[PDB]
Amino acid sequence: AGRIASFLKNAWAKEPVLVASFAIGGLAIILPSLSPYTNYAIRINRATPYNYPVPLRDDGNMPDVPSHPQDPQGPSLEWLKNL
Amino acid sequence: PGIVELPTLEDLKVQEVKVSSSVLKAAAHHYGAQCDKPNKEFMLCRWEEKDPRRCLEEGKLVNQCALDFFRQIKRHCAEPFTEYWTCIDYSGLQLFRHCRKQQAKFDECVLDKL
Amino acid sequence: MNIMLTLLTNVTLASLLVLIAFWLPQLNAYSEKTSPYECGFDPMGSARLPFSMKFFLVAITFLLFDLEIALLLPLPWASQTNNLKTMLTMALFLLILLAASLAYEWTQKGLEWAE
Amino acid sequence: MFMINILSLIIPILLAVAFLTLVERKVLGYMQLRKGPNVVGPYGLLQPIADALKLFTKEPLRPATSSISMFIIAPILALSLALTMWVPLPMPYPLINMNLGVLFMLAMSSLAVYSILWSGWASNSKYALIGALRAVAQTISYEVTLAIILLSVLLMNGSYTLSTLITTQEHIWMIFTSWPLAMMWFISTLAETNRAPFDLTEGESELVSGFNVEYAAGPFAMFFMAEYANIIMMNAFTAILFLGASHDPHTPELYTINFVLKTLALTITFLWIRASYPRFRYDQLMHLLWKSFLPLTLALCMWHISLPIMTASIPPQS
Amino acid sequence: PFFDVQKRLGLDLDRWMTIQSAEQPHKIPGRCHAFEKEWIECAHGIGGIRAEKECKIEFDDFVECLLRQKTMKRLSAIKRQRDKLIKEGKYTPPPHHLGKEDPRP
Amino acid sequence: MWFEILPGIAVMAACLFIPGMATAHIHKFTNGGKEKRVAHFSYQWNLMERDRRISGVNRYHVTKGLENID
Amino acid sequence: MNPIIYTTLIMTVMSGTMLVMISSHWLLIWIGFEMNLLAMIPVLMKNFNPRATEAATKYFLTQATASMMLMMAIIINLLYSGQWTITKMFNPVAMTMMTMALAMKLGLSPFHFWVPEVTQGISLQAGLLLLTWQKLAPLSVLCQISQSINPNLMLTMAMLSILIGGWGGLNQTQLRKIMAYSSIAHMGWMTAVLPYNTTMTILNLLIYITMTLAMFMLLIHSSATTTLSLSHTWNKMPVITSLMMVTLLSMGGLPPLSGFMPKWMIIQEMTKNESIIMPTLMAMTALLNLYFYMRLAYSSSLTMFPSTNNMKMKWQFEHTKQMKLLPTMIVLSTLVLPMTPALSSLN
Amino acid sequence: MPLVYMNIIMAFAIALAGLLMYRSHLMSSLLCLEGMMLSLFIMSTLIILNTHFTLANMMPIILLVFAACEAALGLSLLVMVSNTYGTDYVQNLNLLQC
Amino acid sequence: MTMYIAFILSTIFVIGFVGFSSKPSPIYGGLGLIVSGGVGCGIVLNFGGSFLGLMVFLIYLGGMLVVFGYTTAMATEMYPEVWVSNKTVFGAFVSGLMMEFCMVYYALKEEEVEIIFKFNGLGDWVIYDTGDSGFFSEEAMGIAALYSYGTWLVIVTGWSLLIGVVVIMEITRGN
Ligand SMILES: CCCCCCCCCCCCCCCCCC(=O)OC[C@H](COP(=O)([O-])OCC(O)COP(=O)([O-])OC[C@@H](COC(=O)CCCCCCCCCCCCCCCCC)OC(=O)CCCCCCCCCCCCCCCCC)OC(=O)CCCCCCCCCCCCCCCCC
Ligand SMILES: CCCCCCCCCCCCCCCCC[C@@H](O)O[C@H](CO[C@H](O)CCCCCCCCCCCCCCC)COP(=O)(O)OCC[N+](C)(C)C
Ligand SMILES: CCCCCCCCCCCCCCCCC[C@@H](O)O[C@H](CO[C@H](O)CCCCCCCCCCCCCCC)COP(=O)(O)OCC[N+](C)(C)C
Ligand SMILES: CCCCCCCC/C=C\CCCCCCCC(=O)O[C@H](COC(=O)CCCCCCC/C=C/CCCCCCCC)COP(=O)(O)OCCN
Repeated sequence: AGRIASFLKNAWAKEPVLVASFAIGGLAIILPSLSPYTNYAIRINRATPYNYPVPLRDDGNMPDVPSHPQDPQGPSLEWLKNL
Repeated sequence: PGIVELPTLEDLKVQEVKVSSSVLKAAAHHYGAQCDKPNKEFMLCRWEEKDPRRCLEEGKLVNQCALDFFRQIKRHCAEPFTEYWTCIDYSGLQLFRHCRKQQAKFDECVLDKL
Repeated sequence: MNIMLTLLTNVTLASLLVLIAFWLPQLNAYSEKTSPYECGFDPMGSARLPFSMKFFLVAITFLLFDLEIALLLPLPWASQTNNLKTMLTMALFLLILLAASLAYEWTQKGLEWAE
Repeated sequence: MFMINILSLIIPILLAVAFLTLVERKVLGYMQLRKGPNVVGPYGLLQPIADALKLFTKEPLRPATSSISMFIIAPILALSLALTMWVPLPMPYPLINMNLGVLFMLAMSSLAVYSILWSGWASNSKYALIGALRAVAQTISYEVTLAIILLSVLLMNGSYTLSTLITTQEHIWMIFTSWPLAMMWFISTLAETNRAPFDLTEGESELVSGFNVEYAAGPFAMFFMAEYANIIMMNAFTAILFLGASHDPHTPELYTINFVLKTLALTITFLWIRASYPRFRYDQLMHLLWKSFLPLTLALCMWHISLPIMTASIPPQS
Repeated sequence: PFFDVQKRLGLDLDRWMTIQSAEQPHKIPGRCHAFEKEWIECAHGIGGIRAEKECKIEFDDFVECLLRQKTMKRLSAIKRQRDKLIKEGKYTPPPHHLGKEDPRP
Repeated sequence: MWFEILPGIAVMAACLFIPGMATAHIHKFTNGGKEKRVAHFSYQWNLMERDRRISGVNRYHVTKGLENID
Repeated sequence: MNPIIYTTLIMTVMSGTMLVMISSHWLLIWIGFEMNLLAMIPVLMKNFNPRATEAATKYFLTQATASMMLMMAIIINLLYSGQWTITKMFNPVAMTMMTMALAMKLGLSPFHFWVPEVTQGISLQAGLLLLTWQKLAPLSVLCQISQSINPNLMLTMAMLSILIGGWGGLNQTQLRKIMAYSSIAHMGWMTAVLPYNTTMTILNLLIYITMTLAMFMLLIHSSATTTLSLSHTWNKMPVITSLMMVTLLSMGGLPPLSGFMPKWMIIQEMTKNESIIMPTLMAMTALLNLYFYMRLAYSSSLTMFPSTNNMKMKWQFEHTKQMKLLPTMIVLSTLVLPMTPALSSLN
Repeated sequence: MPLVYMNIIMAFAIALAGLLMYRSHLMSSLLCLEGMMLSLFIMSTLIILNTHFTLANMMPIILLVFAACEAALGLSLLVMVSNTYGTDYVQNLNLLQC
Repeated sequence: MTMYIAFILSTIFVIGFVGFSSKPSPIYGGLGLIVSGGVGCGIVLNFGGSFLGLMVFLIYLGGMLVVFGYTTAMATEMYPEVWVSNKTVFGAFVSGLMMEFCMVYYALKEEEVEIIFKFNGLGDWVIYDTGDSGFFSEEAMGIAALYSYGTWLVIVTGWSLLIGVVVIMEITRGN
């Protein structure tokens, strides 16, 4: 409570570069785990279609699978355009 | 260990789709929307049989459906489409981003024509 | 193929410049003129004698630190993976150990040149 | 027709280097309350031509104690590499389009030091050796920090392709995103180009001529041309990296003019710095790069890795 | 000797990288994915001694895919005969093997 | 001055203009004037080679529109 | 060197060995060898004394050469089969290269020259680690690839190691070189039975390790590195010399001692495979090891050498730091033959 | 095997031979160690690229990393030896015999 | 056989190896290894490995700079040796060149078996893939998968590098 304050004052007076680098590194470590957008990035990386979506053989009991790209079934990217 | 079976040159004959890459990219979205059923049938065949010799007839229907699609575009509004792919062709990366006005003109033609 | 032509062109131009520099002017080379330069007086020893390195430990350390940029250079492509939580943990782990290496060398007086 | 392009890149670069020398003398002179070259041609416009014609008609000297093959190879390597570094630069279109153009510049700049090393060693004189060893120390000082800075900056680009940098900065200059990285990058470019206050290898007051002390006439002229072409090239790279001009695909000359103006501004800043500061000590340069730039660069690298994931700002390319 | 802690703990420290048919990024396949998959499946669980003799067909096909020695031998035997037939002059290769072809999309 | 420095800067600027403008003009001239195609990945190269094959004249730049569909 | 730094270097050496021991991928085995060598070099130089620098340089050059040949064999095997798993080594040229690399790492003849020099140049604690822990990783690799191992090459190197260790030990007055030549002979015994039975290889390794630990700890207890220095120990600690004599007799392989169990177990195995000449030559050659053990026993325990006056002062002081595992190691290295059937627990 | 593979293998053999046949300078042998590493890197990269083994694309980089640790180790030793003799000649390393 | 580019590059690679394997002055030896590194980068580029070739070239440029600096201090040898300065060095260089040319000739027009297997030539272009797809570089994705698949590899590599710093600092301490 009082030792750390004096240490920080002395470090800022003598080695401001080290204080700045340690603060930036600590923020870089901590903040990603507290952010709501970190999930979104993953979702974006999951929405990028690098390879061909191979169609499935319709066995007759596949309701949630679309039959045409414009059919309402399947994943939606509406959350992405509004972002 | 055996002779490799090959199709004859005649079985490999088909009416070619002789449009260029920028022309294909200008019509790519509507083409994927309209000719989806034969395309998906051919891709399911291709990924299930693991052999190009077993899905020639589906590839022929893919070509035929693309010909019908392009036949409809030329018959209804070739002008608006031609201004769109020409603008797309100029870009070295063939970017959708640089031709949004031409794309709008083409989309609004095909919305009421077809 | 284009890059090979570019390299050949650049080297050919430089070599032609050297050849012109050595064949155009009038050369009057004599022993006093070609003697080594040390500010007007003849050199004492050889220039091929051992010349001490006082930063020898930084030079060895640079070898290891240079190999860590090779490990960090594919980071732009690694940000495109679905396992961003695993990826970010590994990227930060490599940079923390890199900084710890520097901290150990710094505190143990490894960055000071020998006297 | 590609040969015509190669020549149209090489010859104008050499002309710009020749006149860069005139510009440096005039800028330094006016900053020192004098005029600089203004007799040989109007406003000294013919002074570089006189300098070149004088240097290529004077006697080239091969030292008696020197190794000839390296002695002659080193200036050739210096000039050829200086000319080669220009081919992937997009202005706005590059002569050579590379997937990893940044890595290409990194590797060729690393190879360029061996010209100074081999020149100093093959001269077989004490001052040349001291200059070559100073080059060794200088590279050790700046290389790791420069690479990590480049990686941190290019985490916003999505690739190592130099033309993508134009698309990345379509709306804002990247210096508004990473000015702490830009400062260290600028200082590292000063160190990498052997420019004052970091010009240790030449060491004029201290080592008389440094690495090329035994060079005369044309070979010395080639070393000088290589150094100034490197000044221009590194400043053009910085201008592309941090101050991205807007590119109209139908009017690329606007981008070309904007980019050239920014490159000239940065080169003039180099000349401005040379007239303002005393020379560093080379161990002090090592300590500056390893005890100040390296920790901050590591921290900022972590920050620039985490920030796009934190804010969902990851760039497109694979 | 080998202490199989990966199998005991189900940890997978390095097994993801042992074969080329094991879950590549973006589902990019190896050049010989089918051959190695067939060879691995055929030899699974029968032991090393049995596999060497009973899965020799699959392994030979896999090695042929890997190094393509028989393919190069066959192509060389084809081109040597073609060279001999042209040198004395009774082959006359077709116009589509000389550059006069009409290419297809 | 000081404006007597400007002539040299103008000469240098004129010299530095030439490479970019020359590259752009040569790209237009050899690419049909519609910009040089960029192939960073094999899909773009495949598109270019298909263009060359269907162009009927072995040039990727020549573009075949909807006048090849009978 | 700082004690924490020493501890972490020892943990890195052990971690490299365990990485070799738990890996199924060849690249991880190579990495384990590299990590082992990297931390091994500073342990050999803990006391500066330029002979240690010489030993460290020789060890580094030998082990780096072996690592390069090992990597080349891995790459050849990968080229001829897209396989990274450690298995029967589909290519025979790769197998020969791998066997030679591992023989260089272990110090089998004729790659044996470095062992006496490095052992003499380092301290006794470093020698203990070098002659016990450093053998685990290469032998664990050889056990795995034993089925594809060419018997003619492996057995040639085994016979050469036994002969050369026996002949070299005869000429030595320095205790560390004696230990090195003993190590070479025991490595040859280990690798002779490897193509036939890896359980016998493991059993020989364990018995050799306990015997070597007992011998090195007894040499550390009495700070002796020469024969004449060891000849003073009867006049200061007779019990240590008595236990040293019994351990030397066991190392000789004389029944009913623990040393005999491996040879007895290897010869028998080789007779089940119709190998008769090979075990007979190996057993007859081991008599050289027995001879130069008996000579040391004569020097230290069975006769009394002259002493010095200052030794009287040493009578007033005790050994301060005690090795807790020394009694167990001595008993295990001598009185364990009646429990031979427990070797079935090693397979 | 194509001619390039045999050229790479011959490069490795020449480097190994260079390492084995010592001249005078220790540094000359460290250079042959580096050359052996370079030959292994090229060989494994060629094999990996040819068979399209995507995951294996990271192993040469790893192979490079431990190449530096081995070089930095060797140079470190070369310093100490030199500090003892003022020369990096391998003739001086003759204090220990067989 | 087409343009013989890959074969020429591999031959220059071998020639550079012969140059530094001759064991002449290290300054010269360093130059031969730099030539080999650049040419090996070219070989890897000719196969689709741009990143790997550039990385190895950069790494070896840095390492050879450190080696040059160390040579000027601890391997100087007042009359340094070039390949023609000594009968042993020239003999080794000529032996390497002759052995490489003999192997190439024996494997080129005929098809000999040297150690492992044989070769007929045919150019290295024969063994390619024909695969046609992709908006990415397969080599780049493989290298980038180190941070998602190669967690264990990253752990061991980072630990080894930290230990390498500690180890070099311990070795040169002296006392
Ligand atoms: C088939 C089944 C059977 C299998 C058999 C397996 C093989 C059997 C044994 C083989 C032969 C063993 C030979 C051992 C040689 C050791 C050399 C030695 O220590 O010197 C001799 C030493 C000489 O003493 P001295 O000269 O009088 O003392 C003066 C000092 O040296 C003066 O030095 P100072 O002043 O610097 O003193 C510092 C001192 C004082 O200590 C301290 O002050 C402590 C300070 C704490 C610092 C903490 C630092 C933490 C940060 C470092 C982190 C490193 C991480 C590394 C991992 C990275 C991973 C990527 O520290 C030491 O003396 C040495 C410390 C030893 C540390 C051990 C580290 C273990 C690492 C384990 C690695 C494996 C992990 C898993 C890996 C998985 C794969 C990745 O005395 C002995 O050791 C006598 C021999 C002892 C042998 C033991 C008998 C064998 C084992 C029997 C127990 C049961 C074994 C079976 C277990 C079964 C599984 C449950
Ligand atoms: C900008 C970059 C590109 C430039 C484009 C042009 C390239 C220019 C070429 C570069 C060389 C420049 C040299 C210019 C001066 C000529 C030097 C030399 O070539 O001439 C003489 C060559 O003559 C020799 O004595 C040999 C002559 C004959 C012996 C062999 C030649 C066989 C050719 C047959 C000729 C007969 C008629 C041929 C008709 C086609 C050598 O005389 P030397 O004194 O040492 O050198 C010093 C020159 N000085 C006097 C001017 C200072
Ligand atoms: C049982 C041992 C515990 C005590 C002994 C410690 C000795 C071991 C050292 C550390 C052990 C960690 C190794 C565990 C293997 C990692 C792989 C596994 O755990 O999953 C990874 C989990 O990794 C996570 O990042 C957490 C583990 C990372 C730990 C941080 C490093 C700390 C290590 C410190 C000790 C090492 C030596 C000292 C260095 C300081 C990634 O999995 P994931 O990506 O989901 O899916 C991959 C499959 N895909 C690609 C097909 C989708
Ligand atoms: C949580 C994340 C941690 C990792 C992220 C950081 C990334 C990289 C940053 C560190 C890189 C390596 C640092 C090396 C440490 C140097 C140690 C050292 O030697 O320090 C002394 C000096 O002593 C110091 O260490 C300086 C002060 C102590 C460290 C700096 C501050 C520590 C943390 C401060 C910031 C904490 C967060 C900010 C709080 C904000 C206030 C509310 C060096 O000075 P000399 O060379 O001896 O000077 C001689 C000439 N006169």
